[PDB]
Amino acid sequence: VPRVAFYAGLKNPHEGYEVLKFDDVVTNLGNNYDAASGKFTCNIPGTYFFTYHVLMRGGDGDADQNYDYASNSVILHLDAGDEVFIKLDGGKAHGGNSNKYSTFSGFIIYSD
Amino acid sequence: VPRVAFYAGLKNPHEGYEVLKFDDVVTNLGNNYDAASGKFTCNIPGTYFFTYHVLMRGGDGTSMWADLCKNGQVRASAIAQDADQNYDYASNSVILHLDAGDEVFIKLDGGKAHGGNSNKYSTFSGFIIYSD
Amino acid sequence: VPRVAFYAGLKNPHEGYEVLKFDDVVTNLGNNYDAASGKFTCNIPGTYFFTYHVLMRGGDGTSMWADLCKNGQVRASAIAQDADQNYDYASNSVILHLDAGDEVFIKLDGGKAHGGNSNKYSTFSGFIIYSD
Amino acid sequence: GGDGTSMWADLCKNGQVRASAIAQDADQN
Amino acid sequence: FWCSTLVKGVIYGSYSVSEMFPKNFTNCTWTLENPDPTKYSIYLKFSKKDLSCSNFSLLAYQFDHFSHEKIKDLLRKNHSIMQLCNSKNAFVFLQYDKNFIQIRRVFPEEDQKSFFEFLVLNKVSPSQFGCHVLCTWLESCLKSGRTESCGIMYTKCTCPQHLG
Ligand SMILES: [Ca+2]
Ligand SMILES: [Ca+2]
Ligand SMILES: [Ca+2]
Repeated sequence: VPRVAFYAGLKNPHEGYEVLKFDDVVTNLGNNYDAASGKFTCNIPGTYFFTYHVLMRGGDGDADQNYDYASNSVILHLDAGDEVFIKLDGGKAHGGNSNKYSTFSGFIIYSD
Repeated sequence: VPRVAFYAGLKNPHEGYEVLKFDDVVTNLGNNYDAASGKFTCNIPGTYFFTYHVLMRGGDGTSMWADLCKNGQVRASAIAQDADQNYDYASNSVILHLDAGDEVFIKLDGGKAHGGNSNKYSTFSGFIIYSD
Repeated sequence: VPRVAFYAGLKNPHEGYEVLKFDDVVTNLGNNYDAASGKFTCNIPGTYFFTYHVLMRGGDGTSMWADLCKNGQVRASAIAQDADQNYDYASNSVILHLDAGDEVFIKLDGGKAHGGNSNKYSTFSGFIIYSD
Repeated sequence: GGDGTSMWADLCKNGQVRASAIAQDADQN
Repeated sequence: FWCSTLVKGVIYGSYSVSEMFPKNFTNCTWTLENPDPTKYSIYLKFSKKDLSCSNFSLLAYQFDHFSHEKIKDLLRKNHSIMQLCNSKNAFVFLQYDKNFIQIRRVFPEEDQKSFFEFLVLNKVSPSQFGCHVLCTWLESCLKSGRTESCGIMYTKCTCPQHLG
């Protein structure tokens, strides 16, 4: 069996077009995800269920923080050496130091 | 070998800091969810995946906080916010390494929950992926 | 043993009381979901997990109702509301026990869905967990 | 109130986009 | 049966009337598709310096569902169709934010005299390059000279010159 799964939240807020590096890893069973890198390298090719939720945090003005969820979930056929990561196209992603609001979690379904 | 999966939609609205009681259970293999305590007594240790979506009470309340908690530790949270008082899903999906006997349950941290009786709007569903 | 999994992103803008027809099929094992049919026909009885996200069209309308339904009885629902014509998802995720010959699809209860051509903003993805 | 805060998140395999999420919201101060 | 040409992956494009109709197929149609109908808007300029209609009638229709000719087959779709020569002005400026724009050249030197150009800009953080393309257009327009009305919204990118 593959024995691959991970789930991680985000602590430091991100900006620009830089890729989101979810660092606060709750579980990284299989150690295929680097918390600092915030990226995931497929070492066992197969079908992987991935999902991500991010909390947007911006506003103007009375000034308040606009909070809404950008979320999605996909099924990807990864091969050996493939790279998976959540690049923030543009905008602002709120970050909880330990509040765990922005999540990125994935796990394998089938082994090729 | 173990086969456990569950999916319960919300039936009645819950306000205040409390453990939301999901009653409209649609699929309950393994019978590890008791609607009475709104809890998931995990008898089989391993890795579980839980997703949950909670709707905000339209017209009453503006920002409601929801947190999925294992034992007393808050492992995930969400925040539904809308000044105009319209509806907005507070949703999340997590993978956890549950031990033997632990309990995972939703705790609304302020705000007012909204739950169609059978429109099954707000849902809470989980299943085991690996067995230890 | 049984390998069944599917994932398709929506391609054209659907509005009104019509079934959504996801066409941009990205991964399709076993070939049980027909993008043209926009529906998932179960041929391997068991339990399935179906998660769907549908994007409200911006600048038009305020309310968007996306309700997953297996056969003719609605089994899930989702609402997206934004007063100032923003973009807000109407997502949900449900574990369902589908015996042989069952049909499941996302029905649109009013509103206008986005018309992403390849960006795959709206997605529909499911996979089997256990075999009956 | 008016204003406007939007955000686009992308999840891409090797650079080719696999998932896109949009978060558009104004809190009407 | 008809001949069409779709341009995608193009932050900026330029083409004479002839640059889009070489097969000489009466009823040939050129197509443009928005990179992302949410974070990119479409702004087009055509120099009616040459009566494209005079040689051959020319209209423009927008559409959200991919159609090379069918979307125009039932042109009664009348999606904002805009004759591109009935311009009581030297320059015709149009803006569009739907998913697909289409230009229909239908038979009821100059080929390299007239000219068509299109630009897409991030309605949040536009590019200085696209910003100055917008710049040239706005300037030449307020003249074309009645400096009275060139409403090409450029929120988030006012021109470094003559603007602000
Ligand atoms: Ca939302
Ligand atoms: Ca909203
Ligand atoms: Ca994108």
